[PDB]
Amino acid sequence: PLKVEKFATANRGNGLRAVTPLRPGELLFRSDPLAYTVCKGSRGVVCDRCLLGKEKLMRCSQCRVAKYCSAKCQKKAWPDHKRECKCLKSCKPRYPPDSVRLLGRVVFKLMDGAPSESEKLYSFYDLESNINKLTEDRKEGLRQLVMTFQHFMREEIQDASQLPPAFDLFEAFAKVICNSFTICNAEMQEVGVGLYPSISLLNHSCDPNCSIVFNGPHLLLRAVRDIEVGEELTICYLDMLMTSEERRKQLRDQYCFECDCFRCQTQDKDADMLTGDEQVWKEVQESLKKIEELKAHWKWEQVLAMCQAIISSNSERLPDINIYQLKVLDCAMDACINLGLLEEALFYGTRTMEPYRIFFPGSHPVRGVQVMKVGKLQLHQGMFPQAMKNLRLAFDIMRVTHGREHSLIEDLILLLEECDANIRA
Ligand SMILES: O=C(Nc1ccccc1)OC[C@@H](CN1CCCCC1)OC(=O)Nc1ccccc1
Ligand SMILES: C[S@@+](CC[C@H](N)C(=O)[O-])C[C@H]1O[C@@H](n2cnc3c(N)ncnc32)[C@H](O)[C@@H]1O
Ligand SMILES: [Zn+2]
Ligand SMILES: [Zn+2]
Ligand SMILES: [Zn+2]
Repeated sequence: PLKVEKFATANRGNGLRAVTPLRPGELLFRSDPLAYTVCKGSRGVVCDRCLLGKEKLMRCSQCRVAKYCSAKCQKKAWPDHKRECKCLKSCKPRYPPDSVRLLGRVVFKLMDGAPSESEKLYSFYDLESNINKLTEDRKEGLRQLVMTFQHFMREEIQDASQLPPAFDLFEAFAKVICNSFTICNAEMQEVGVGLYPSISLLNHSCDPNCSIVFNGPHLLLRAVRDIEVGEELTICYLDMLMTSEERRKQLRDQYCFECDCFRCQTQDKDADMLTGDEQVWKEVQESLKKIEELKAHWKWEQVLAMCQAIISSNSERLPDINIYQLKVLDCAMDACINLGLLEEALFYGTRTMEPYRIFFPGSHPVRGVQVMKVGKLQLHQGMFPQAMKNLRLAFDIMRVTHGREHSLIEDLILLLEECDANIRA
């Protein structure tokens, strides 16, 4: 009972196409991960199982690496965790890269788990490796990952008899490179990485007709515009706040392809993204390397101090449509929200609104969430007509990008009903 099918494309490998016309908001596929793990920066901040941020988390007894919010989460995680637990115990004080911990979970799921529904349309065995396009530099990095894997997993995997038949570690890490999904929480904070082999049939577009969203580790795939019969389904692999040049480099380095899409041919939005003084935004782009690192580790006080030094600098400033200024405004808004500084969060949040409209066209889940945050801030401060306007805009977007199957849509409906009741009274 599916509206999509695998097919062989003319020049981008296998892909997914619609077998019937699709309309905005239509759910096309949903999947738990084949395997997933919390990311470096969120380890110890979010529960290893449900990926939610809780202040009280309990370490697993044996390895004291995995953390859980509840007995329920520890129990539901134990099948995925039992064999890596001894390895993490084996390997402390060292912690292995996310990709190595992820592939460990793949190998254990394929060795010990029932066939996974995440592989319904496409399996880990099927995934693109791009090995004949990897540079010598990439291949050397892959060889280091293999040896790191062999080290980390020695307590549980000694020889090939404990790997799937004809399982090649080098090809396996090559697949992880170009098929890994970044798992975001409801607030669009990156909290994990996973493999979803059926979803990995989707080729990329800088102007996609589909979008994915995460509800915990669970993934929803939705159409975000009208799609004709037989049309290829695409998602955007990349953050929207990137120039065509930046997209080219990342698509080359990680995915081994050159994008022929119409936005890349025309450098669509590049000029407006880079307005302001070049010397100023080069420095902000540098500072953002540390700001985003701090944010990935949830160090909100330090994020905020670094952002304020830019937003309210004594030296030259950038227009809010400059993508690097815009990223700074967004980091500062999220830090204020997490620190309970709601007046400041709203000031930064409202400044992001018009640039987000430009740079996230149509229905994009990231703009839907940003608008909902600004609406919620306005609601908590008693600005009801303005909050209502933004909450309704968020719903117009998120009914398409998130849908009834995403728990966040229920929370938005509650905010809509509360803010409406405040206006009616
Ligand atoms: O209150 C805040 N932050 C917050 C506060 C004021 C203004 C803007 C944001 O976080 C609480 C957290 C816990 N939920 C409490 C209510 C239902 C159960 C879960 O959910 C969220 O609101 N996050 C969220 C996610 C996406 C978009 C907007 C907000
Ligand atoms: C997640 S996989 C998508 C499915 C892939 N086509 C396959 O056959 O398995 C990502 C890989 O698909 C290819 N690809 C994805 N989007 C592309 C595009 N827009 N143009 C050319 N190749 C693309 C690249 O090889 C990339 O590394
Ligand atoms: Zn949990
Ligand atoms: Zn453990
Ligand atoms: Zn493109």
